[PDB]
Amino acid sequence: QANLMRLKSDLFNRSPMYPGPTKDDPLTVTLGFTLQDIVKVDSSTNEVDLVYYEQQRWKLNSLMWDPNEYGNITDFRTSAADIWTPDITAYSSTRPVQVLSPQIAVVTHDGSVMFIPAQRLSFMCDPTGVDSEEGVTCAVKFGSWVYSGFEIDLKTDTDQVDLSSYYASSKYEILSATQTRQVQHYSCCPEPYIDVNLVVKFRER
Amino acid sequence: QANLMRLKSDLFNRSPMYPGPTKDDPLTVTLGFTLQDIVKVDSSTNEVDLVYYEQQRWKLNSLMWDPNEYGNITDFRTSAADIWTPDITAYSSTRPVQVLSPQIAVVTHDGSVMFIPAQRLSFMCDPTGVDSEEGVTCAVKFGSWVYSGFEIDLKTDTDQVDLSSYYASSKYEILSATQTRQVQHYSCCPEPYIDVNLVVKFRER
Amino acid sequence: QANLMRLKSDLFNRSPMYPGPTKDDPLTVTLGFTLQDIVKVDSSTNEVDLVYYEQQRWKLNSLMWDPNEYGNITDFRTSAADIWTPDITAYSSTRPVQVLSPQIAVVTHDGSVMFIPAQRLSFMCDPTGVDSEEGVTCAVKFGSWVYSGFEIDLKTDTDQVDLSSYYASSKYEILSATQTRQVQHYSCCPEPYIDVNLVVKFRER
Amino acid sequence: QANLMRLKSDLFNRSPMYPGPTKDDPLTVTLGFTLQDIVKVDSSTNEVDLVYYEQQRWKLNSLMWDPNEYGNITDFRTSAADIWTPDITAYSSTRPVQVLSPQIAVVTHDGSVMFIPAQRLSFMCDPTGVDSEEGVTCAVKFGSWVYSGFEIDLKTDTDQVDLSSYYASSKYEILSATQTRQVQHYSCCPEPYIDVNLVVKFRER
Amino acid sequence: QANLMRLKSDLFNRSPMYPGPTKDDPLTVTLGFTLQDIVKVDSSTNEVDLVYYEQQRWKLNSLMWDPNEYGNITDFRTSAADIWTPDITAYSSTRPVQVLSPQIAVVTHDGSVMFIPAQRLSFMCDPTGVDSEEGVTCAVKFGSWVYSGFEIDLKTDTDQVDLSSYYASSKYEILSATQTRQVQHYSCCPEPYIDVNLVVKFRER
Ligand SMILES: O=C(O[C@H]1C[C@H]2CC[C@@H](C1)N2)c1ccccc1
Ligand SMILES: O=C(O[C@H]1C[C@H]2CC[C@@H](C1)N2)c1ccccc1
Ligand SMILES: O=C(O[C@H]1C[C@H]2CC[C@@H](C1)N2)c1ccccc1
Ligand SMILES: O=C(O[C@H]1C[C@H]2CC[C@@H](C1)N2)c1ccccc1
Ligand SMILES: O=C(O[C@H]1C[C@H]2CC[C@@H](C1)N2)c1ccccc1
Ligand SMILES: [Cl-]
Ligand SMILES: [Cl-]
Ligand SMILES: [Cl-]
Ligand SMILES: [Cl-]
Ligand SMILES: [Cl-]
Ligand SMILES: [Cl-]
Repeated sequence: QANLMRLKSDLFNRSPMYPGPTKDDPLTVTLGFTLQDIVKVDSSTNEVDLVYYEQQRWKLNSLMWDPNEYGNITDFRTSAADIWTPDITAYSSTRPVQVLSPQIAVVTHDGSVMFIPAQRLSFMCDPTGVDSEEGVTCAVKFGSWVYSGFEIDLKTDTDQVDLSSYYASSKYEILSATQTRQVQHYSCCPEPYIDVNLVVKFRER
Repeated sequence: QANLMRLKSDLFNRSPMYPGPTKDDPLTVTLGFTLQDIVKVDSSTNEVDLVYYEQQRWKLNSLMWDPNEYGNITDFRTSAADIWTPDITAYSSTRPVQVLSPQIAVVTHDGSVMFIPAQRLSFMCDPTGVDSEEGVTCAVKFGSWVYSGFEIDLKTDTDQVDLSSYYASSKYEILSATQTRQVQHYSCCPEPYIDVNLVVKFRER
Repeated sequence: QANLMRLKSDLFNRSPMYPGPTKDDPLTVTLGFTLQDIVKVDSSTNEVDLVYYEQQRWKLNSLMWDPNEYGNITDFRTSAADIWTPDITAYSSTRPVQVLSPQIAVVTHDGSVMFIPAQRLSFMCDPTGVDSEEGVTCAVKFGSWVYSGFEIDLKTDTDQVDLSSYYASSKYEILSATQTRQVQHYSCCPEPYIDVNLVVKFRER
Repeated sequence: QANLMRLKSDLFNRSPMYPGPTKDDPLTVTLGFTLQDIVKVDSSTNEVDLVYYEQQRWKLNSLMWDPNEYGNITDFRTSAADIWTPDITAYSSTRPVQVLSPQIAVVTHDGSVMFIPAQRLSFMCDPTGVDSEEGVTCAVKFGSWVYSGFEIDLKTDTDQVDLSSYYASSKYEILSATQTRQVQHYSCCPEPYIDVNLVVKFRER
Repeated sequence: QANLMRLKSDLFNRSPMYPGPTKDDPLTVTLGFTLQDIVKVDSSTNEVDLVYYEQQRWKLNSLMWDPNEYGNITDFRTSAADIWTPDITAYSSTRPVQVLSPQIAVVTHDGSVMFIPAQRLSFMCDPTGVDSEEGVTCAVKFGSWVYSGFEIDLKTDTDQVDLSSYYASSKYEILSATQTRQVQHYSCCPEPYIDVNLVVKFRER
């Protein structure tokens, strides 16, 4: 019990906190989605609501430690306030994201951080033709708001979204769901900005 | 009056706070539900609202004390911010939980903590056939979001939900309410996670 | 001006804060209600909204002072964060209470504290027969959530609710409003709990 | 640039903050109202919503300074957190006030403070006869909740509300708007309380 | 990594924070708008909702640094709390602005700051004749609430609003969108106040 207390004190209280990634010291964030439900569809304003949980995984050299020196400790859970977290944002959002999970992450001895946030997102989607047998398709882009491609890079373990936890008695059934990596070029800035496209094809009843 | 002041100072201000349970030092939480009302039912989005107060108790060796040394003090009330609390979360939730009770807990000399939070939860539930004499059945699982089975375990004193405080003039009548223990395996993670399944069978009038 | 500054410094900054009442050192809280309006009535969910301001006074030996020593100061206003406040809660609520007044209280040299919070409460009430000449009757109980009868007692100066500030052009007119002290017994615990039952008889127009 | 930095440091960081007005050291707050819009009218609950920006100015001897000593500085803008602010509250409110302007005030060398908060208030108002050519009249009171007349007093520069900034294409047209001072006597307390009565006469179309 | 840490410590922790612009030391803030969607239109209350992200850039002599002294660092990302930000406010707003982007800005060695906040604003707009081929026109002014013309001056790089990121399948199509600089004279104050008028002409389908 005392060994875990001194590990946290040596990592956070002793050393100064991480000031984000540089173009000289970049970072790579692994992502992945778990779709749970398509709760609401509004035809009069063209905005659809989703319930899901995202995967936020990365590695830091500052968070590395030897388990033998701290009594065979391999990993530990800590508050999200104690460590740095990436600024992944949904671009086509209409209303601010509602958090449905605690703000805790888990760190491993190799310096790898794991954070899984539960969310309710309202985004821009035209649902014309949801009643037909063919269905309707909608998409949303996720990525850093401030960091470019030279500071933060995104990767996906699989291109298929996990639907094993999707709500059986939902008002809308999923036909296809994919998570694919993209490289954007905005008119504002010459620097490219990497993102992940969440594409969902759904139909009524 | 001075004896209670020095007990709190010796426990919190002197000793460092608990860093959560480890696989070497696990914890067991006792969970219990008191259903008060089924306030709203939405057919167009399949989401139902419940009013209830949950029961959560655990024991810690750090919170133990001798009553004779502190002037025969057996127990005391303290703010939830002063102590560690488990991360019990509802999985099938659609919107964030609303707290309806103060953030206070009561600690005993044996190191046992008692916390009773009042909540209003909106979760995924298809209410097709609530008007019928047979009624409709719905469920929701509660458990830790970050800690696995090796770190946190759950237990229930009884499998029957307390309906002695249920609202008499409610729009819906309860037919059966049960709180049963479960051990889950998710597609994400090899570690098994323990939860409590709340199952309610209700009907109109 | 300097005399009021040193009085607050001697009471709060010098002495440690009150750790709540004990079974050896109990407290008695005086409670009052001033009904202002019955703003909303929902028939589909059986929940009613009230606008009112509650009265709460209690005395503490720690907050006592001599006026002659601090330049004839009899009383002073201070933030609710600087002092201890009772955990009075409404039991039959469906949604969290909305505060409509500042978080300030007034303390007197005898150690008596005065706190008057303005609130908007939505509680459980069946409004069937509000349109009739007879009207409809509803009740809500206010009491401590954590402290038992041996720790906190409740008393009322009068059993008649103050309706002198009730809204004249309201959609609902009051026929009778009473505040009475009652002792509850919960199956959970052997300790009895005290509350104040707010009973209101109202009619449409 | 350095002169403004040392002025703020000498006033706030050096001297202790103002503990509010006393019966020995009173304060007078000048109030004003600029009506912008009557956005919503609810007939089923008798509650009307207004968009406006309130004016409040007071003087403090502690905030006085010599401009020649600090490089000809006459005034400066500062956060509302850095200084004391009066507890002006709307009495007939139904839901909490929404702030629509930044929390900044401007202080002058004579110790005079200027604060202009933009608000959206929902208050008690019966709108029966708004569709009539005569229109409907409603009123709301503003004043201190805790300090009485002997501590804080209120005054108005003019009795006519500023409608020069009122929304032209609004659903409701103003017929008359006045701001008048009052002295209210409460049964609770011996000290009388001062307020300002905002009376508005409006009609539909 | 250590070079970026000592740069932030030398700029913020060592030197006192900027106390805003003076009439002796004024500031010029460049403003821009990127319209994304016209999500909702309410005819019963005359209030329209927009989704967009604002551009704001200014320069400060205090935030200047030599890149060679800190290991060739040209720029860095930092929290909006660490630096001063202008008080740009929408005047015709009906409800508080919702933030849809992280609170981070990017500072360059020349002392130039870049801040891009994503927002959802509800403002006063009469939508009578949106169904017609001609459409309907609406405007909203943006500018400082406390600082005048002598302290803060606003400028625009172009008078044409960026519609390259506007939602294709929106319920309303844009006919014209312009951002123009204005100098307003209010009845309250002899001081002139500068704003940017955002004028949008839109039609249904
Ligand atoms: O930096 C900018 O926008 C940032 C980068 C990318 C593009 C949008 C979002 C936030 N991610 C910017 C700078 C000047 C003008 C417009 C946008
Ligand atoms: O750890 C994860 O999710 C946690 C554990 C369990 C499962 C959901 C909830 C939160 N409780 C995770 C790890 C990789 C991918 C997806 C989820
Ligand atoms: O202590 C408990 O509930 C408290 C005391 C009383 C009864 C409700 C409310 C909060 N006031 C409790 C403890 C275990 C199981 C059930 C209730
Ligand atoms: O102090 C009180 O109410 C305050 C003063 C005035 C009246 C209402 C509002 C708040 N302004 C009080 C004290 C005991 C009993 C009733 C009211
Ligand atoms: O200073 C004032 O209002 C400020 C300046 C401008 C005008 C509105 C908004 C906020 N910007 C004021 C001062 C006395 C009476 C009314 C308004
Ligand atoms: Cl949390
Ligand atoms: Cl609380
Ligand atoms: Cl407050
Ligand atoms: Cl602010
Ligand atoms: Cl943020
Ligand atoms: Cl208009």
